[PDB]
Amino acid sequence: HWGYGKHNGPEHWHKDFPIAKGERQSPVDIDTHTAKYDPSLKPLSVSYDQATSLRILNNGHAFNVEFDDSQDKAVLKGGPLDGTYRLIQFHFHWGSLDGQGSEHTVDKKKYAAELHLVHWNTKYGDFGKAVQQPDGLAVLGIFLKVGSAKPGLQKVVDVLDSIKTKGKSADFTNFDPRGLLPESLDYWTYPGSLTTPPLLECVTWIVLKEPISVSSEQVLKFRKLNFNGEGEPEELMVDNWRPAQPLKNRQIKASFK
Ligand SMILES: [Zn+2]
Repeated sequence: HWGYGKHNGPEHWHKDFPIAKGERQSPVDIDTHTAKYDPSLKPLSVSYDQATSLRILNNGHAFNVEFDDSQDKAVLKGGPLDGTYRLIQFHFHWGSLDGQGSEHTVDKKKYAAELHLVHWNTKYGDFGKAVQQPDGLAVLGIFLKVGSAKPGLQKVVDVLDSIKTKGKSADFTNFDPRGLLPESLDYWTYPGSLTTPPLLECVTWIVLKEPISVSSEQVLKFRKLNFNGEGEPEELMVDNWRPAQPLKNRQIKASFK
C-alpha cells in the first residue's frame, strides 16, 4: 500500500493514483517574488471558539485530531473562500531532521514541519461529497520552526505515547485549536490537491506567512511515533511529506504587500 519509503513512496504513487501527475497538485514552492498581491482578497475569518475536539488517531502515516463537524462550530470563511467551511481534522507533517519536514516551501526554504487544518464546504453536505468538488476543501497550512516551545501544542505532545502505533486512538476532548495559530493571518493562496492518496484536486490552499515556533523537544516527540502497527517491526514515523510539485498553469496570490 502507499507510504513514504523507498518502495512505496511519492515517486510510486502515480501507478495507483494517476492524478499524481495532474494539473493542480500540491504541495508547491512559493516564490515570494512572483506571487501576486491581490487586494480583492478579504481577510480570513477563523471562528474556533465553539470547536469540539473528539479524539486523536495514529493512522499509519500521520496522526489526526478529529472534531465534531455535524454543526457549524469551528468554521473558516473569508479570504479567497466563498461559503462556510467546517473544521473536520488537523494533522502535521514533519521530518527526521530540523531542516526538512514541511510540504510547502518558501523560496525553496524547508521548515521543520507543517500543520494542516482541514475544512470542508458545507454547501456539499458531507465530507465525502466535498472531496469530489473543485472548491470542496480548504486546508490552512501553518509552518513550524524550531525555537521556543509552543505552549498550546504541549497537550498534543503529551498524548502521543498512547497512540504510538498504527490504528491506536485516544479520547481527546476540549482541545482548543486557537493555541496553534500564529499572531498574523497574512497568507498566500492557490488551488491545489490533497498531498496524500487519493490526491484529489479539491483543495483551496491557504498557507500562512508567519510560522509558529516549537521547541526541539516537542518535535522530538513527533519523531518517536510508529508507521507500523503494534507487534510489527518498528519503523519510526518521520519524513511523511510529499515533495513540491510543478506549479504549471497556476498563480499564487498573496493577501499582503
Ligand atoms: Zn497534510
